[PDB]
Amino acid sequence: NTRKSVRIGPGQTFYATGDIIGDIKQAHCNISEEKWNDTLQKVGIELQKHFP
Amino acid sequence: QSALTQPASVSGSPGQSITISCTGTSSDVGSYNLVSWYQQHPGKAPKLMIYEVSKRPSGVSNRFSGSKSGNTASLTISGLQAEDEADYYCCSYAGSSTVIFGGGTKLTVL
Amino acid sequence: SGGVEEMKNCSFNTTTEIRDKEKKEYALFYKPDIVPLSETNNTSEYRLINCN
Amino acid sequence: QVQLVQSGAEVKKPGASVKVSCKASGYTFTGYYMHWVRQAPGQGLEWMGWINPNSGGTNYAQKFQGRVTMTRDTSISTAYMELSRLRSDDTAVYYCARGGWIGLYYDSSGYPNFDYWGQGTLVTVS
Ligand SMILES: *[C@@H]1O[C@H](CO)[C@@H](O[C@@H]2O[C@H](CO)[C@@H](O[C@@H]3O[C@H](CO[C@H]4O[C@H](CO[C@H]5O[C@H](CO)[C@@H](O)[C@H](O)[C@@H]5O)[C@@H](O)[C@H](O[C@H]5O[C@H](CO)[C@@H](O)[C@H](O)[C@@H]5O)[C@@H]4O)[C@@H](O)[C@H](O[C@H]4O[C@H](CO)[C@@H](O)[C@H](O)[C@@H]4O[C@H]4O[C@H](CO)[C@@H](O)[C@H](O)[C@@H]4O)[C@@H]3O)[C@H](O)[C@H]2NC(C)=O)[C@H](O)[C@H]1NC(C)=O
Ligand SMILES: *[C@@H]1O[C@H](CO)[C@@H](O[C@@H]2O[C@H](CO)[C@@H](O[C@@H]3O[C@H](CO)[C@@H](O)[C@H](O)[C@@H]3O)[C@H](O)[C@H]2NC(C)=O)[C@H](O)[C@H]1NC(C)=O
Ligand SMILES: *[C@@H]1O[C@H](CO)[C@@H](O[C@@H]2O[C@H](CO)[C@@H](O)[C@H](O)[C@H]2NC(C)=O)[C@H](O)[C@H]1NC(C)=O
Ligand SMILES: *[C@@H]1O[C@H](CO)[C@@H](O)[C@H](O)[C@H]1NC(C)=O
Repeated sequence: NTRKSVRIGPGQTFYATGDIIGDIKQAHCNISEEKWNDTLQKVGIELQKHFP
Repeated sequence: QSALTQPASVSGSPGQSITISCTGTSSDVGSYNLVSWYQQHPGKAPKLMIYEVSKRPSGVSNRFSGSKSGNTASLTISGLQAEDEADYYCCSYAGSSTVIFGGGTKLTVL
Repeated sequence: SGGVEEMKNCSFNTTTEIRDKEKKEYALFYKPDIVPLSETNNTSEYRLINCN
Repeated sequence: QVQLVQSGAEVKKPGASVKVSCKASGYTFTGYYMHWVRQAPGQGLEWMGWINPNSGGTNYAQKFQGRVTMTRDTSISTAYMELSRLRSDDTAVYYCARGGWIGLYYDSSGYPNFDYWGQGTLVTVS
């Protein structure tokens, strides 16, 4: 939701998490599949130059 | 954040197109494109006509069409018959997981 | 709302702008920020992870 | 196929509480949202807050907070409503409807895509 503002001391402000509006969902990160696969395969074919 | 602004009623002769519209608040309709249209027959449960501003559901004739322009949202029907004796309702997202409906447009055939 | 499962509520008391008086406040801290103070078997005396 | 059945018509006194049930059959009940609406006779429909039958999460609309509680039960697969402190205009017809898909990665709460409905419950007060 928001930066709920708690006041501490003579003028110090501490910002925290207030409510949550909406439902709860998970935090994800998305990578494309085939781009990752052939980039990984290119690293593989460039890594067999050192290991025979 | 009251109900969406909707006309009172419209009258339509059979066999001609008619357009009905809602207007609202830019924070509700003018930002999110999650606008749907429902219709009601007197006595039974309502039935859905459109999901998005224009993306067709299943089990419905290819006759309704929806459009969104800024604040305004509109439904056009073409070649209307007497089987559409229903009243129409807007349905919109509003933020904070709240849904705002509309007033209602009674449709009378001739 | 009874179904978050990653963030706790964690109400506490704190010093206001007057250092004599204290007030009751709340937040929503994330779960890895928080460790239990094991002075008993009660799972309600939680604390912040940086406090030692 | 699919069914959304509810209880029969009820009459009540003001200041009481009313319980409305909505049972879903024919599909996996814990995989979709449920939104409820209320229609006074003569005027239009009116939204009420949704329910998440997986984790029991609740959100309610404005001018309803405090006097409505919404629960679910996955063993009988039925959503319950307890509404206390009735008032004179609450003589109405109550519907339950199926919402969007529980996506686990995107917020599909307020998506206004109601496909299947119940038969309606008549609640009268005097
Ligand atoms: C990061 O990446 C991740 C990658 O996963 C992203 O997450 C993904 O985000 C998208 C958002 O667009 C989600 O898409 C949504 O998926 C749902 C679920 O669809 C599946 O289930 C359908 C139900 O059928 C099953 O379930 C019943 C339950 O009992 C069983 O009995 C059945 O046997 C089935 O098992 C099923 O119909 C779906 O199949 C359809 O899609 C596939 C695609 O591969 C086609 O081949 C099929 O032919 C078929 O068309 C699928 O298996 C969808 O339902 C959502 O679509 C609805 O919502 C849209 C937006 O609201 C709307 O525009 C659509 O038209 C559609 O509308 C529906 O609305 C109502 C919902 O009930 C109904 O009226 C009706 O069903 C109607 O169809 C949507 O597409 C992904 O699920 C999600 N991935 C995961 C794993 O969760 C993430 O977004 C990325 N992050 C970003 C971009 O930031
Ligand atoms: C994600 O969370 C934020 C939390 O702030 C939501 O923002 C809030 O959205 C509501 C919409 O109902 C805003 O209310 C409106 O405020 C304007 C202010 O002029 C008022 O004119 C309207 O009548 C209405 O009350 C609210 O202000 C806004 N919060 C802030 C700080 O601006 C946001 O909507 C959430 N996202 C989604 C997709 O729901
Ligand atoms: C300060 O507190 C932290 C939090 O409890 C301590 O970290 C734990 O220490 C125990 C004992 O060694 C380990 O078994 C745990 O795995 C540690 N982590 C957690 C998350 O509990 C830490 O030891 C404390 N003392 C210091 C830093 O001197
Ligand atoms: C915090 O302070 C309030 C008032 O000063 C007091 O009632 C309460 O017992 C304190 N402790 C906790 C854990 O809330």
